[PDB]
Amino acid sequence: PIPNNPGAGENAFDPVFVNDDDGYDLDSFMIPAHYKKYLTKVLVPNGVIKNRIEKLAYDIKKVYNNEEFHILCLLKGSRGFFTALLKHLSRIHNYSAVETSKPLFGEHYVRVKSYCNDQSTGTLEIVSEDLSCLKGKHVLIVEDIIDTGKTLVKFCEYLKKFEIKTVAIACLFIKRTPLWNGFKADFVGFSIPDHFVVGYSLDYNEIFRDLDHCCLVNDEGKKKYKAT
Amino acid sequence: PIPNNPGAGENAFDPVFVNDDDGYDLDSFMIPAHYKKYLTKVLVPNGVIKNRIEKLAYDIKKVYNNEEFHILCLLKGSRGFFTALLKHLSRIHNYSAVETSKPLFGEHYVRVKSYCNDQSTGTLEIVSEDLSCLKGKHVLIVEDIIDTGKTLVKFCEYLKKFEIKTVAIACLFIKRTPLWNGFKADFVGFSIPDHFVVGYSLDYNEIFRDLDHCCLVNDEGKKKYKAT
Amino acid sequence: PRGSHMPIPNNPGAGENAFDPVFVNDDDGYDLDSFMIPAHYKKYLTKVLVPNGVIKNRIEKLAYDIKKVYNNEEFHILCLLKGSRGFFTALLKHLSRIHNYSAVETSKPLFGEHYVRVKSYCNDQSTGTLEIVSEDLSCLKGKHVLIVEDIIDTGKTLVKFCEYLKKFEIKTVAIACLFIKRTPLWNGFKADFVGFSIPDHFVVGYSLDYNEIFRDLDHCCLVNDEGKKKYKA
Amino acid sequence: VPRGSHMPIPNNPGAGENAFDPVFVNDDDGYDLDSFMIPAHYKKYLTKVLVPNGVIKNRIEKLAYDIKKVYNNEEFHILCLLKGSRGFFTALLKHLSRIHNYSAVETSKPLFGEHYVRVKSYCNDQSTGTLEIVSEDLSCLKGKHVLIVEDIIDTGKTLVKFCEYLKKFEIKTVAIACLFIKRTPLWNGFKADFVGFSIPDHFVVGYSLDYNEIFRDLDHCCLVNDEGKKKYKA
Ligand code: HPA
Ligand code: HPA
Ligand code: HPA
Ligand code: HPA
Ligand SMILES: [Mg+2]
Ligand SMILES: [Mg+2]
Ligand SMILES: [Mg+2]
Ligand SMILES: [Mg+2]
Ligand SMILES: [Mg+2]
Ligand SMILES: [Mg+2]
Repeated sequence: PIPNNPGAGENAFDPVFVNDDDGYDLDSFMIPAHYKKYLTKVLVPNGVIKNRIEKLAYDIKKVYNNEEFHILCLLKGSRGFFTALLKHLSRIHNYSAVETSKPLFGEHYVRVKSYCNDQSTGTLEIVSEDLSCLKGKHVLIVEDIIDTGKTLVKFCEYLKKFEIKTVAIACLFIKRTPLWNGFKADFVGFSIPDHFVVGYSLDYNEIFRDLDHCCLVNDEGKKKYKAT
Repeated sequence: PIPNNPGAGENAFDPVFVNDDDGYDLDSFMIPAHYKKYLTKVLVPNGVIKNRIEKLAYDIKKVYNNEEFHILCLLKGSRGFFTALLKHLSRIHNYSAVETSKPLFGEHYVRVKSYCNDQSTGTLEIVSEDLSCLKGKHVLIVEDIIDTGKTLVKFCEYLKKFEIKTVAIACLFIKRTPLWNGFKADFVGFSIPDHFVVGYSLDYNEIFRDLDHCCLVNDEGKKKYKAT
Repeated sequence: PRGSHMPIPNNPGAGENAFDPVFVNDDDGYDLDSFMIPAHYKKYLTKVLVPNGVIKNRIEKLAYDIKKVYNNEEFHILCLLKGSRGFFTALLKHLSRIHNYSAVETSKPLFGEHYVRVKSYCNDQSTGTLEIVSEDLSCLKGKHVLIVEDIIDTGKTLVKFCEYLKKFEIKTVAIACLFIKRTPLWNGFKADFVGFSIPDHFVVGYSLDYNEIFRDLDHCCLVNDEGKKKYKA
Repeated sequence: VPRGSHMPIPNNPGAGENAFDPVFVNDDDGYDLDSFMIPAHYKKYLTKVLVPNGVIKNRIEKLAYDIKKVYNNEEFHILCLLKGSRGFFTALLKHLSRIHNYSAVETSKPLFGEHYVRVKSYCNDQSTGTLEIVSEDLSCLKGKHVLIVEDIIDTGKTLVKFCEYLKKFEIKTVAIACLFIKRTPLWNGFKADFVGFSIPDHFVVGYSLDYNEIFRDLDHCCLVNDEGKKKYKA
C-alpha cells in the first residue's frame, strides 16, 4: 500500500533515535574552523545521515516497487536530504532494472519559507507554482525536518487543489518538541532532541547550510546571526 | 577580477574538448538496462564530469577567494552540476578556512523552462523567490548547458532589474552548434559535439535525468519519449 | 609550538600525546533495520555498533590529526593486513586530499606505503602467538614509521610487532588504530591516534572478520552466538 | 549462451578466452594538466592526464558487474598483487560488494575471500626481468576459484611467472582481472579475462601506479615526463 493519509504516518517504520545526551564533541570530526565557536556539539555526523538515507531509499523502493511517483523537494532546507535520496533511489532502482524496466520517479521543486531565527513565524510562504502536472500522480514530499508540523499541515492543505492521486511524506528529522501538532511522516530518518539543529542543509538565518554534520547551534551563534 | 560581463567570458579558461568522434561503447560503463536501447554512446562518464567540476570549484574559489557570493541554481537541469559544485566548493573553502573565516556563498534556486523535445521553444518561463534579495551581491549563475544561448541571454537581461553587483556564469557543457548566439560562460566544463545529450540531470522531456553519464539519445529514444 | 616540542611520536605503546577516541558506550548502537545490511548477514548479527559513515568521518579527522603532527616530514605507513584494509584505504584517501589540497609548487610527497601480513586470531580469541609474513623492511632504516592497525584488543599483536621492528633501526614508530576495545585483558599498549573506544564484544565489518567472514559488511556490528557457531573454524 | 551449456568461470590464465574488449585509449588521447586537480608539486613532472580518476572508477564498477555476472553465486578468492594494485583492488571490492549485497536475499552467501601477495620487478620505467614474491601460505587456495587482481600488464612477465608459481597450490581455477594493458611491442601475449583499459606504450603513474615509489597518491593516470624520471631515478 502506497501511503495516502498525510500526517498520519499510518505504516511508518520507527526512526533512528538520537537520545537527549547523545552526540559527539567538536574535536571528534572535521568542523570548518570558523563555525566551531558557534556550535555546542555534533548530534549526527554526515556519514550516518547518508547511511540512514540509503536505507530510507530502500524502504521507499520496497513500497513503490515500479509504480511511477513524483518527488517534491521543499527548498531550501531539503537539498541535502533530497540529493542523497535521489542518489540512493537511482542506484537501487537501476541496479535491479532490467531491459523492460522504466524510470521510477520524476523530480519537482517548491520553495517554502516559514522560519525566522530559531522559531516558526506560523505563516508559510510558497513559490512553485504550477503543480497541475501532478494531477492523478503519486507524490512523495521530501522535507528536511518536522518540528511544529506547521509547514507540512499547511503545504498538504495547499496540494489538495491539484487533485494528486496519493501524498506520502518522507522526512529526515523529527524533533521531540512539545510544540508538535501531531503530523507524522511516512518515512522518517531520525528522532532528535528538542534543540535547534544546523548543518546538512538546515540553516539558522541562512548560515550553516554548508556544514556537513547535524550540529546544535549555541547561544553565541544564535546571537551573532540573529535576524536584523 | 570577479567576472562582470555576462556572455562575454572575458577571462575564461578553456573547457575540456570532447571531439566529434569521442565517446565510449554502452558496454564500457554501467548503464540502466532499460535506457540502453535509447542511447547511441556515452559521451562523458559520471566520474570525469565530477572530476571536471572539482577543478571548476577550485577555479571559482581562486577568483572569489573570500569575497561572499550567491550561487543561483537554474532548475531543473542544473541539479547535478550544482550539487557537485557545492560539495567541492565547500570542501575546498572549509579545508583552508581558519577561526576568523566566514561562509563563502549563499544558495538560491530559479526554475527556468524553455525546451520541448530536442529544441528550444524560443520562449522562457521563469519562477523563483523575489530576487531583490540579490541587490548589491556578487552572483554566480550555475547552468547545465549553453546550446542556442537563448536561456542565458534572456535570463541575464531579466537580472538587470535587481541591482546586482556582479553577474558571473558557470556552465557545465557548451555545445558546438551553429545555432549558438555567442553567449560565453566565465567558467566552463566541457565543449561538446552538436548532438542532443542526456544524463547528469539533463533530460529529454523529463526522461534520463537519473542517468549518471552524459550520453547521446538516439532516434528511437527521441521517438519513444516525444511530447504528445 | 614546534620549536619547543617535536610533535612526531616516538614512544610506541605509550600514546604519549594522543587525543581521546570517540567513546562508544556498551548500550550504544542501532537495530539492524536502521541501515543497509546484506540480507544473508542479518541472522548472524546482534546490532550495528558503529555505522560506516561515522567510521569514515572519524578517519578523516584522524588524517587531519596525522597531517598536523607530521606537517611536511616524510613518513612511511605500514598496513597490518588483512584487517586494517578498510581503515588504511580511507586513511590514505583523506590524508592525500588534506595534504594535496594545501600543497604548493615547492611541496613534496608526504608518505610512502608498506604492507605486512600478521595473524593471531582463531574464532573470537587471540591464540597468543603472532605469525608475521616477513617482508624486507630495511627500507625503513632511519625513517619515521606509522603503523596502521584495525583494532587493539589484548595489545599482544602490537607489542610483538613493535619488537620485530627493532632490528630495522627505524627512526620513529608511531601507531594509528581505528578501534580500541575496553577489554580487561588489555596489556596497556596505547596508540598515538585512535578512532573509537568500543565495549568488549567481538565486532565484525569494515574489514574486521570472524574467521574470514563479514569483512565486506560496511558497518561495525556485533556477531551473535549463531554467527559464531555457524562460522566456527 | 546459457550456464548449462558453457561454464562461465574462466580457467585458461593468459588466454583471455572470453574477455570483453577494454576501453581503448588512443596515443593522442588525454587532457592538459589544468583540466583536473593535480597536486601542485607533481605538475612539473607530468606531461598530461591520460585517464581521469572518475573514468577509472566508473570502468571498475562495470568490471565488478562483469565479474559478478561470471561467478554468479560461486565463492571465489581475490588475490591482490601489491603494491600497485591497491587502487584497483579497493574500488573493485567496493563495487563488487555493493552489486552482490544489493541483490542478496536471506539465503544468499558471501561471494569472495581476499588475499594479498607482494610481487616486485620494476626499476625506474623498466621491468628487471626478475620477479620477487612475498605472501601468506597460499595452500588455503587449494581447490578454490581464484581471481588475480593486477594493476597493469606490460611485458606480461609478472603474470606468466606468477601463474607458474601458483601451480604448486592445486588451485581449482585461475582468472585474471587487470586495470590497464599497455600496447607494448614487448608484450608476451598474456591476456586478462577482465580488462579495464588498453593504453599506449608510455610509462604511466597515478591510481597506485608508481615510478620508484613516487606518484601513487596521484588520483589520475598520467604520463611521467623526462624531468620526473630524472628527478626520481633509482
Ligand atoms: O531545528 C531546526 N533547525 C533548522 N531548521 C528548522 N526548521 C524547523 N526546526 C529546525
Ligand atoms: O543537448 C541538450 N540536452 C538536454 N538539454 C538541453 N538544453 C539545451 N541543449 C540540451
Ligand atoms: O573484536 C574483534 N573483531 C575482529 N577482529 C578482532 N581482533 C581483535 N579483536 C577483534
Ligand atoms: O607504465 C607503468 N607504470 C607503472 N608501473 C608499471 N608496471 C609496468 N608498466 C608500468
Ligand atoms: Mg523549514
Ligand atoms: Mg531554514
Ligand atoms: Mg535548459
Ligand atoms: Mg530540459
Ligand atoms: Mg581477523
Ligand atoms: Mg611499481
